[PDB]
Amino acid sequence: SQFPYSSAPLRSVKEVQFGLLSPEEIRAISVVKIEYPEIMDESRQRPREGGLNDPKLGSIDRNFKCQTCGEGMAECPGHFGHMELAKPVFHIGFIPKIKKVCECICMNCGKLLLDETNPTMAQAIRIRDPKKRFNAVWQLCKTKMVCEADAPVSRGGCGNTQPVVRKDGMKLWGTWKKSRDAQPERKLLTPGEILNVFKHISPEDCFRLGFNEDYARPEWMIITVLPVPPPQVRPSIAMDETTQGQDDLTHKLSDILKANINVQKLEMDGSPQHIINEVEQLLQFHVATYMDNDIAGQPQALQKSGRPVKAIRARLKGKEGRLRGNLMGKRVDFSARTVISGDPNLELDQVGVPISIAKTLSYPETVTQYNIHRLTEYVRNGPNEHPGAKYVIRDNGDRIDLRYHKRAGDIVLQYGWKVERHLMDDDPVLFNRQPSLHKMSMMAHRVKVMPYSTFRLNLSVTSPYNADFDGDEMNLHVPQSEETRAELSQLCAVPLQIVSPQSNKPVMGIVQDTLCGVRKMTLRDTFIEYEQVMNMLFWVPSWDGVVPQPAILKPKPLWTGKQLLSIAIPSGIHLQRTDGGNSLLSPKDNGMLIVDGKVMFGVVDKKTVGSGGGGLIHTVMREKGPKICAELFGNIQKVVNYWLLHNGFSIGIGDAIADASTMKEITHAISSAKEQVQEIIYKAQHNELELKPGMTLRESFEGEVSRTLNDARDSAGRSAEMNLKDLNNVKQMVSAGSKGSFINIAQMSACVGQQMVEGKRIAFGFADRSLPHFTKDDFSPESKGFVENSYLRGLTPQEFFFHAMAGREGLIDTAVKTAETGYIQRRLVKALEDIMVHYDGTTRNSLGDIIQFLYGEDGLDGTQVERQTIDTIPGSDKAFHKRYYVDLMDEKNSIKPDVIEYAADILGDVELQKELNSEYEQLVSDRKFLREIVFVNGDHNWPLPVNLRRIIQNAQQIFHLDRAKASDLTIPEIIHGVRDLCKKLFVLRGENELIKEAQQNATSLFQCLVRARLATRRILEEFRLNRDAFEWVLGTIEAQFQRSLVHPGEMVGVIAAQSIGEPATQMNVTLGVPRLKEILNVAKNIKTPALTVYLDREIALDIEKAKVIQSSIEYTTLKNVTSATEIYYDPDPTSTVIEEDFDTVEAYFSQSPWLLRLELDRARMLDKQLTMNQVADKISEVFSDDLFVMWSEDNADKLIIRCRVIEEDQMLKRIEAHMLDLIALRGIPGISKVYMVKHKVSVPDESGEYKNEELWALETDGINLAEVMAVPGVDSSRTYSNSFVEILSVLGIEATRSSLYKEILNVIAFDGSYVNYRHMALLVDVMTSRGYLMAITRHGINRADTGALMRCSFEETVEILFEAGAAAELDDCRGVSENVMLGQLAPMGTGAFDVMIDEKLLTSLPADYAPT
Amino acid sequence: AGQNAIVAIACYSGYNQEDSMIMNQSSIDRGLFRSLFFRSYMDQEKRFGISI
Amino acid sequence: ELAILKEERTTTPYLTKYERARILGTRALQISMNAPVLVDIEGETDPLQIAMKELSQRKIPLVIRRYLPDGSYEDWGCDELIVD
Amino acid sequence: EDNNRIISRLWRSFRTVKEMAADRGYFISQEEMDQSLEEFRSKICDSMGNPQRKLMSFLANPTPEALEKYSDLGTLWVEFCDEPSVGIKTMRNFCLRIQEKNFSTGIFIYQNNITPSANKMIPTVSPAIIETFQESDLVVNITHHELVPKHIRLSDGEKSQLLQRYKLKESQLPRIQREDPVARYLGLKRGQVVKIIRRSETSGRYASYRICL
Amino acid sequence: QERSAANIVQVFKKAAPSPISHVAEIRSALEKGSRLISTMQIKLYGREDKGTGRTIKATLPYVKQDIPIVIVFRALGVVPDGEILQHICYDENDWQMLEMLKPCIEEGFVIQDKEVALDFIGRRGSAALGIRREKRIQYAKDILQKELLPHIT
Amino acid sequence: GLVCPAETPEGQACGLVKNLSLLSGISIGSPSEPIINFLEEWGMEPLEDYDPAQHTKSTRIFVNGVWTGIHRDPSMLVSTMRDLRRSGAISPEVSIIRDIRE
RNA sequence: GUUUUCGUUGUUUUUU
Ligand SMILES: [Mg+2]
Ligand SMILES: [Zn+2]
Ligand SMILES: [Zn+2]
Repeated sequence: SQFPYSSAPLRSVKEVQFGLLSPEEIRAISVVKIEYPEIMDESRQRPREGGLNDPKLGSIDRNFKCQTCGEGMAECPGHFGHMELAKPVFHIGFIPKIKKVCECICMNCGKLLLDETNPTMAQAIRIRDPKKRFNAVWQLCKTKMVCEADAPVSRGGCGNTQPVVRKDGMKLWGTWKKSRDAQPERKLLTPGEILNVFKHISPEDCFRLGFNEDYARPEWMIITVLPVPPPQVRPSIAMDETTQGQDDLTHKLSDILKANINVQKLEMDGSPQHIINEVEQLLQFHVATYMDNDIAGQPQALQKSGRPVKAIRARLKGKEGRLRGNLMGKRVDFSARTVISGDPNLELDQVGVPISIAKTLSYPETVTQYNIHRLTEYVRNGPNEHPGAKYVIRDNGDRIDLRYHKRAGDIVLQYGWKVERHLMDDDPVLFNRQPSLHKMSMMAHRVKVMPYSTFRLNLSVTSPYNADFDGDEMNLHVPQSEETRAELSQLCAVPLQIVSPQSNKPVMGIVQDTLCGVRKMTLRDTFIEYEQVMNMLFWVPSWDGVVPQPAILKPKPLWTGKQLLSIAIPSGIHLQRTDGGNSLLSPKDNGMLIVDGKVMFGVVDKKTVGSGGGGLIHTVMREKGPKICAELFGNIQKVVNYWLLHNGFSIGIGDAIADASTMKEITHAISSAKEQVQEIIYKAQHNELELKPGMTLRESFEGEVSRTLNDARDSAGRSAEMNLKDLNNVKQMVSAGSKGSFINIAQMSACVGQQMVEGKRIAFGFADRSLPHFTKDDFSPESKGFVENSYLRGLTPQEFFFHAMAGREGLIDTAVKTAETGYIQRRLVKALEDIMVHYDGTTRNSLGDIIQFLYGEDGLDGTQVERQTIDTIPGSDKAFHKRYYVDLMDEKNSIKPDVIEYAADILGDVELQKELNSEYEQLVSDRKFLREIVFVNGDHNWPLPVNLRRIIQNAQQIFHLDRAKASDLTIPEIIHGVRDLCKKLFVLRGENELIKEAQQNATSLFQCLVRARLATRRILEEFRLNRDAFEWVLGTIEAQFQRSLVHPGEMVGVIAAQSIGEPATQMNVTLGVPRLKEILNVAKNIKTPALTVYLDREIALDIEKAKVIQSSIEYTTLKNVTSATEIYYDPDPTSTVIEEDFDTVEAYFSQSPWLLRLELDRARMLDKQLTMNQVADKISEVFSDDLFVMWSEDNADKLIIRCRVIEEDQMLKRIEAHMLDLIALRGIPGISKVYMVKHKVSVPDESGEYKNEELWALETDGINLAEVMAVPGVDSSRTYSNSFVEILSVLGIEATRSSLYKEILNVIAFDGSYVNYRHMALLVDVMTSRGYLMAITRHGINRADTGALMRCSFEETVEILFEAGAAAELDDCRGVSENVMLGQLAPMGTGAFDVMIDEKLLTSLPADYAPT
Repeated sequence: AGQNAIVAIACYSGYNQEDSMIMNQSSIDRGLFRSLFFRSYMDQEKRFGISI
Repeated sequence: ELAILKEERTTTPYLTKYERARILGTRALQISMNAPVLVDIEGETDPLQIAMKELSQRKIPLVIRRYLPDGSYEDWGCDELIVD
Repeated sequence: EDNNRIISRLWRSFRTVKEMAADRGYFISQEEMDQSLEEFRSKICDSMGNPQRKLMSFLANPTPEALEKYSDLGTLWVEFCDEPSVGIKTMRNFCLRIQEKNFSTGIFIYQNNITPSANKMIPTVSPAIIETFQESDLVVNITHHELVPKHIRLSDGEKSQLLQRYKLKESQLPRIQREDPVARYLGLKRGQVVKIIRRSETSGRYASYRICL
Repeated sequence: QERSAANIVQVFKKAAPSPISHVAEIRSALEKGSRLISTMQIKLYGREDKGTGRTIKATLPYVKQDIPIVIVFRALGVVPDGEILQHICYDENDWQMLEMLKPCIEEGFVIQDKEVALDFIGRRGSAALGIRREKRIQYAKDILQKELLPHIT
Repeated sequence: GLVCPAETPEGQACGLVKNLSLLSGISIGSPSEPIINFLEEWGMEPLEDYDPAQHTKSTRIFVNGVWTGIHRDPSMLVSTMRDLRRSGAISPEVSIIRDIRE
């Protein structure tokens, strides 16, 4: 468009084919022969033609034009030259491949050691991949001792034995094993010989050596000519302003070419052998440095100043190289970055933009018939103020520098011209902060041109950014086309990012001043007078000019906080939440009841006005939309501004102090804890401390004292909290929740408590002491980091240093976690960059292979499901019956005649009875489906679409469903409607049977829930939906469900990546970041190998039999139980002369006299539940009777097993050392220990409800999943291995997917945060959709075989390019990365289609619209 | 390094939120925390040759 | 092999938010290029509101080529693809 | 002791082998699918507990419903190895037994090991197809794990219309490797595609299909 | 710039998947000037019931092999092993350390005099070739003398 | 008490680049030979004398890290060195440490 | 005369 005219049609790149470059084609592109190292022709401009800086290769300055193409930098595309090497050389990334191709063919005949004659080679060549077929060719060539002159029948082979090829220095050497071994004639493999053998290679051979005849060649793999870049690539780069230092590329090219000319001179001159060698190697490492100066084991080419010389390889791999630093990241224009400030009176979706930003940044508005007047006003207004044009763009492309234009206002605008209109108010702009984890960190705000040089924002919009105004720099980006403005307004706006898909919850809420105010406002004894009322009403944007009747009227009209709340609230919003089981009369003003925007009872809190699910913001999201939420934000914010401006709320020291009674309670609590600590000290120091399970004595002491002192701090803090008074702004702060919490008050007022570092206690830093002021082994709290003061009192120097320990611990934790959390995020983003739900609804890759046929198994977006309780799932079967089953014949449990006009028809009818029956057994089937399959143990509330509850209440309040009027609507109406709507739910469209099967799969839970809610019995007995009520209920349910479908084109992979990473950006069992990393690197075994063996029900209610199973699982060798070992040489084979075994061997004996003696621990035997005689028997089996065993008498003082051998000193010790470890006594190997662990497993009740059951189980340390699974009394169908790799090895890929999902689910629940199911389900399925476990490791992701443009861009780009070019691969430009590094429309979302100007609808236009 | 200035604690303007402070304009007009900044640019003649 | 028949179209009968943004931007840019106007204008000087009004009654001459993963595509006229 | 634990291991392995057959549309005498530990001990093992792998080797007819559904299904010869270390001679004897009886499908679950030299001949037992397994992973049915859903091979029409409906490619399905535990459970060779009925938390049931690749 | 003070024993626990168990390190350098002259790290081989005996072979500065410590004691003047213990053993009431240094005596038993020990060191001493046994022993003695405990002498 | 426990750089250099305390002074470097004489003043037992049986519990003495003597009555010598550093004949900065346990 | 012309290596310290 803006470019000068070119007859070349407008097209983009659709495919990229890799491969090597032939020297013939190198000249075919070489625009000029380059042989002169010397660049500047005469040091008087006009650099040397035919040199490295040949102007024919291109022009470098403003006025000069490229002699080749005819244009300068304006259009000069760069042109290439060739420099003929004096001798063929090696390519730095192909020497391993030189060895590869030298391990496959003949050194003379140049052909494969085999052909497709042998089945192995033939099947290898049937592989489509070049590299794989060639490497299998290698793998079968190594199966042959010689380069076969015949069959291992001449194949045209040379027959000479294949040399042993080794990368010997820069070149390679081949140890020819000619006619047991001949003279090893390893020699310099001159590239000429390799060229010869490559030319000998037949096209069929190179094809079966994994190569394309028309493309990348082993011949091309040998360099005969090097490419000389255009001068644009390595221009004169200013070493000092004007003085240009010659480019590193130019330096190296000069060095290489001078070495090449030296080689060219090596022939015609006297060259005594080694001179040629030295000059050739000189040229060789110069060329190598051209590709790579970073040759391993070599002092790199270095500048005379000392710094090393760079190479092309360096600038392509790294953190900010070509791909990273110029392609996937590069600077933009119409972008600004400045301070942020708070604007409480500003709207949420606006940013207060400085006049400087709104002026310098501008949008090109095309001159149209409607904007001609205002655009001309802007042009005439001036370029140095607002609003005004600074450039006016002609429709052909011409521009005018308004500031430098002395006739700035004299630019008459043509329809089709463009005017760079300065950024006005309400201009949508991209809004960016660093870092930006979640997609909610990119938000489109409306520019509000207002003075000051900061970014003025709403308070609420800052919370999702998790930023503040302590000097943060914030980023604004101005769209430059209509498409961009529309995209900003419809897909990136502030209101569009309210709800986090991560925890399917809003991102935003009322915080700070507004939150504390709304706490102070809703209270029952808040009173306002006519004047203040009227003033806020004028302040309230959502006031209709009509003030309602004050609740208080006489003896004086007074108004309450609730009515003021309802004023700011637009009507049509109802909420109701019992709080803490509060009653209907709400004496504490707790609970919650808003009716149509009017609060009945209950004080609004952050649990409802924050980002909590089901909250008021959630409610406006799912009832009214984002615009209404933006309106209510402004309403409450401005009214709170008024009300606090007029009241004010503060903090003081007296607020932070509690009366002396609680102070002394604090003191005595701390003192009592110290006394308990001293008691624990005494017990530990006299071993009176009983050992805790899995917790050693000293560490048990430390940990229990830690628990005690934390209890001290918490008890003191809770006392302080209790003494907080009503006027106390501290408890008012926490109750308001604008900031602070319980532990905060505990530390400030009562006592800080133990400074716990990485979940530990401040140790004795010095020699057995934490400070020189403390003593050796000062186990008392003061010498180990327990704070005995509060922030009010101030802290003693020792414990001040301990709090310094804790603070530095926290800061270092944050600082360290930065970098790893970062690279984790980046690699995860790289992992799943293209998962998108296609218009089919299936989740697939760019290959089309389906990951999941549907989104979240239901094809719903993470904003339309909500926690819903399926009423059927809980409830006593009797209660369930008397809630769901009808009884017409007996009026005792019948429908009451008052509610219906047809009770006489109902009484005694059978058709109605059988209909309600069929519905009842339908509900029973649903009960089975849910309680036994879908939701099994304790939970019945799940994120499902369509808010049925609110729909029912809406119908009730629209059609006045109160009173006991009789029903004009019959039961068959409800039943037919329900059966119809069950079918009306549409997810997967189409006619195939699998389409409707997937439809059923998606709609099963929703139908079951609707039945659990909308059964005829409940309809009539509770809310008796009339004609209009029922019909609109059905219509609204269908509409919401059809609006609840996933939009095809979402980048669900990146969405999942962010939604999982952002949780990890906040933080003994392996959870949190550790377990995350075990998952992500795909460690083959996790750091805590532990198998959750579930004992059988009867053993799960047993302990001692479970203990026996535990001991039979705990692997036992004598190594565990061997108390001591003392080897004798016993003088006599059949007796001894030692008191320790005399009687024992006298009793057992009734060969080599050297003695294999050892002692065993009786206590360790009984703890093992074994005896030493069975140890002797076990040695009898393992070593036969060659080492004649005994068991010494159990009554003897020493449990001795003399395994007499049958000079023998060293061998005796060797056998002793071996059999101290290689005698398996009992237990399951691979299980060092087991734990006796409870499980509160939920089981239903016979009457119909549920109840928990304590079931015992074995937490077997280590992982021998198969063996413990085979152990008797083990739930083989339930036992789990915490290493999902073991699950793949054992159960397969489906079970491994489920196991990985539950691992990550538990990790997410570890901190307590929630993440949406479907995204990390997509994660785990992608981990398993290819049948095995795929890792985020560098090679693991790089082992993929898609377009290399991604894996190379990850890291080690050069190696991936070597592999791809060696395979001459093809990139189809289907990845989004190809789009971004080629700058075209992505195939995602807005680009997931091709919107087209049509003809069928254009024909409907009036004829006047005809193009001329 | 610094000045002794008068501060009160409350939530009066609503602009005090999120690391922001509210200032008395009278003190600023009188010159409270007014300061002087100085920037030194160094320049020199150079020798391209011996006489150039 | 390319166009999925309008009845064979097994994807959503509703316009998508991505399609919303594309259609709005394209139509408003067109009328900004002095293209024919398919609706009326009261004060909507900026073309975006005119395109929005076009989308309101769905009088837009565009058609969406929703690409199927297998390779085929579904052509949906604006006026036939339901508002969402 | 050793004898009884070996007996129980073997009996459970055989039980899950016959579950292999049952899940592959092979009809089985339910009395044998209920060949409990004591009756298996009597029919197969000796008084002290010495088993009889050769007598225990039986042949399984296909269910006729599978016969019309999976057409190619012949009979299934379960035979556990006579000599634990499967030698060249022992493996050859078993393979010639399979070939002479023309056992349509023959599964050879060995005892101690199968040396690769003896595994060389297994592809050369044409026209008979041999499947080689171990007792241990057959002791407990792998697919009977609670979190493991049930899996079924798709016949010609089933897999065919599966591919046609999505307009997918056989290389465009989720993958079940040939050595996947359930793939070995489900006798899955090239192309054989399996329907998997997974529990769905957000929709109740989920259909899935993996190609044996 | 803060740096570690030299001429102090630094015993560290080497990684288990390695032949070395404990590395007794000393940056033995001239105290005056506080400048680096050399350093020495004695590495302990073997495991418990694994890796044979608890042999000790350290790489002296500028030698190309871990030479056993008993051998360098032979080379440094005290050829009998009881002298090596009199230099090491100072709590003679202990038997475990005696039986743990027994494998070191066994491996250094191939060396029974100062001449063979010095030649042993010189062979691996990274010196040039053709130096022959005499100059090899002389260079081994010098490197046992200079750059070995230079802060001592 | 030896360094400031609150002065640290930001993330990349936090914890590192540490400051002194308020009253700190650094040893400018005194000749070690006077210290050698002060130590040998107390009847030092040479390292050659150090024997497993004879010196079963004797005190091994080190200078600047170099092991330069043995003794069996170390209380008197450590007390004299402490009081002498209090006096000034020993450079007042010279560190005297007595590892009684080892 | 519309228009109209600065850069890098390395080093340190930094910024929620
Ligand atoms: Mg910031
Ligand atoms: Zn050009
Ligand atoms: Zn040949």
